[PDB]
This record gives sequence, structure tokens and C-alpha cells, in this order.
Amino acid sequence: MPPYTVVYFPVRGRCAALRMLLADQGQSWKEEVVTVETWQEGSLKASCLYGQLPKFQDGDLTLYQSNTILRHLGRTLGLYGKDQQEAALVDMVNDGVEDLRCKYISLIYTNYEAGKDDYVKALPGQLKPFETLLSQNQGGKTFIVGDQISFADYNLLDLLLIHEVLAPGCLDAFPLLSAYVGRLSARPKLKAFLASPEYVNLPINGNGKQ
Amino acid sequence: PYTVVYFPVRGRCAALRMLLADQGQSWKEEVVTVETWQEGSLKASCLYGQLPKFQDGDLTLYQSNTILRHLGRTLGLYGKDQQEAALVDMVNDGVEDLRCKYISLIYTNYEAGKDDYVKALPGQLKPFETLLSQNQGGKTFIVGDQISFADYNLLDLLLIHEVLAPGCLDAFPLLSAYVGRLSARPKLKAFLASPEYVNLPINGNGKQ
Ligand SMILES: N[C@@H](CCC(=O)N[C@@H](CS)C(=O)NCC(=O)O)C(=O)O
Ligand SMILES: N[C@@H](CCC(=O)N[C@@H](CS)C(=O)NCC(=O)O)C(=O)O
Ligand SMILES: C[S@@](=O)CCCN=C=S
Repeated sequence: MPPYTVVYFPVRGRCAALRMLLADQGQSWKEEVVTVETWQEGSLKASCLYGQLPKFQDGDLTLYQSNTILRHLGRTLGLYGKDQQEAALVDMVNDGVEDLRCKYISLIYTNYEAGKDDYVKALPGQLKPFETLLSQNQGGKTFIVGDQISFADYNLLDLLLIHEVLAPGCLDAFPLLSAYVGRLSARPKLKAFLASPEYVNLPINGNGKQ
Repeated sequence: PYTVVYFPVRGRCAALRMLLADQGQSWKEEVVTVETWQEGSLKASCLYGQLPKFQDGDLTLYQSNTILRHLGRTLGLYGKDQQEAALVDMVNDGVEDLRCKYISLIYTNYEAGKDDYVKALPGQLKPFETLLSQNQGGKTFIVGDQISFADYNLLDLLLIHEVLAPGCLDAFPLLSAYVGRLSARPKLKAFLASPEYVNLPINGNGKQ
């Protein structure tokens, strides 16, 4: 049996990046799907540390928090920079990704209709820091930090992919981010995963908005 | 070695300052005033247009939790092994989640949202009491047997919530004793009593 288990709703959401990471690294894992019906029964929810999913099992280590899972896999799979300075830069990118993800999450679930045009208005200014980071690392031709992929690459890639669905062509203003999405998405195992039914047939979010 | 660049408030620098002080580190405070932020020069120079900004030698970092993790990594406050490191992250991400709710209350909805916030507070604090309960009966730190950057961040979270809702730890004996215990560590005690902590407001809008 695989040593990893992902416990989540039937959505991409906050597990998309860690699943991309696991698939691209050739690691096996198990998906435990929680219907909202099961969630409303209340017992699993009360058993979660912070009352929420994802829940992740690595053997008998039980983790909550999507970014905790990403950092854990980053540590154990060697996707956390080459040294301590790179690890801090990886964190700096991931915190920035999370900051924009929460804005996206707030739009999707609490204010899609009245807020979308304001959000897409502000989107170039929120993407530009990642373009800048790329431009300062080997001309943007490798990864977001350093010479090797990190968990922040998978999280950033997901963030960019869902924003292209929200605002098609939003990366036309950002040549390095655009080429970066194409480059990472062409990694053989990741390309196969992104094309696979276990990815394609899940909605991005839980309310049918994207 | 270190420079902290921030507004003259405790805010998202309070925990990393407590860490630095308790660990006997020295640092320089570059205080950015609101008049100075309004110009726009520094702001446009910051990676995400925001403070804090942190300098460690020729390394420049943004994001409060990046700074905490970097100090945890380089000072040995990040658990004894990868398993503990993951638990430290899980605590810190939970602290950040509640801090985000607190910040949203303080800055966007204090007057109308305060009662609902305080009513929901016990269920937001109980996870940290449960975590203490599962680690040596709550007698040491939030993870493992040694202090971590998450301890400083959790301590700050608890301290500002006691100002927001006095008595909010009274039902939680492990959290209560933990706050007293960490707060009595000599260097931290001295920092928490010092003017550079006491005479800063918690937040930038006079609400607390
Ligand atoms: N900070 C958490 C957020 C987790 C979260 O918001 N989970 C949502 C779905 S992605 C959830 O469980 N909602 C159900 C509920 O809160 O009752 C993480 O990064 O994992
Ligand atoms: N995710 C960032 C958020 C930092 C943040 O919210 N900074 C605020 C003050 S606490 C700020 O710089 N506001 C002024 C501005 O955005 O121009 C962190 O954790 O450091
Ligand atoms: C505004 S909550 O209903 C958002 C749920 C999905 N994720 C996260 S964080």
C-alpha cells in the first residue's frame, strides 16, 4: 500500500499542487474522497485538527494544512533548495503564492459576480512579482528558485494554471511566466498527470466557479 | 547581522522580534513611517509591495513567515527532525490562519464583527490546547522538547487575543501555563517588559 494518503473533497483546489508534485516525482499515493454529505455528518470534521481538509498521511504521520504538506514533501523529496538561503527564497515564493491564492479563494467563494472584473483588473500587479523573480534567476529559463525544482514551483504552476482559466491570456503580459508554465507542464510525468482523468475530471473548485 | 524594516507597530514583526530577543540575537530596527510609505519609493522596491522586509547579511527577505522559518532554520528552532519540522509547520500555518482572521477583524470589520469573532474564539484556540495535550502533557513546547519559531508565533497570537478578549485562555489550562512559562524565559521576559515592545501599538489603526 502506498505510504501517502490524500484525504480531500472531490476537487483540485488546495491539493492540486501537492498532487502535481507527487506525480512529477513518480511517488505513489492513495486518494480518500470525502463527499460533502459525509462532511456534513460532522464526525470526520471534528476529528480534523483545524476542522478542515486536506488531511495527509505519511505512514503514521498525520498532517493538516496544504502548505505544511508541500513543505513536508519538499523536505523529504529534496525539493527545498540546495542550501539554507535557497530554502528561504523558496519559502518567500510560496508565501507569495499563498497570498494570491487566498485572494483567488475569496473571489471564487464569496464574491465572484460583483468582484471578478476588479480582480482581473488587479491581476497583472499581483503576477508581476513572480515574473520579476523569474527574470532574476538565470533569465527565467529554469525554475522559480535556483537550478532545481522546488515545491514552490508546483504551487506557483497551479496558481498560474487556475488564473489562465479565470482570465484567459493573463500571462500574455508576462513572457517568462508564460514560457515557464509551458516548460513545467511539458515535464513527462507531469504532462501525463495533467492530461489524466484523475486530474481533468475534477473541478478546480467546490462551487463550480472558475 | 539582522535588520528589521517595518512600520512602528508590533503586527507581523512581534513574533520574530520575540524570537530574536529570546535567542540573544542583535538586530537593527528601520522604522518606516506612514508618511514615508506614502511617498511610494520603498514600497515599489519591496517584492510584494509590503513590509516587513528583513536583511541577513547580503540576503533580503520578505514575508513574516519566511523570516520566521529562516530564523528557525538557521538558529535551530525548527524541530529535531523532519517529522517535527512538519509538525512545526502545521502549528505555524494554523497560527497564520487565525492571525489572518484577527487581522481581517481589526482592519475591516471591528465594530460589527467583534461579537461573532469572540464567540467563535474558543473553537479556534482549542486545537492548540489539544496539540499541547499530546506533547508531554503540555509541559514543554508546542512541538517536541525544544522551542521552535512556531512557539514565538503562537505566543504572540495568544498574547494579542488576551488583549482582544480578556479571559480567553481561562478555559485552556495548558495554553495558560504555556503563556506564563514562555513569558518568564529571562531574555523574553526582559524584551516583553521593555519600551520598544510595550510602547508600540499592536496594530496600525489603533484597534486591539
Ligand atoms: N489553511 C488551510 C485551509 C483549508 C481549507 O480552507 N479547507 C476547506 C476546503 S479547501 C475546508 O475544509 N472547508 C470545509 C469547512 O471549513 O468546514 C490549508 O491551507 O489547508
Ligand atoms: N503576507 C505578508 C503580509 C504583510 C502585510 O500585510 N503587510 C502590511 C502591513 S502588516 C503592509 O505592508 N501594508 C502596506 C501596503 O500594503 O502598502 C507577510 O506575512 O509579511
Ligand atoms: C472561503 S472557503 O469556503 C474556501 C474553501 C476552499 N479553500 C480554501 S482556503
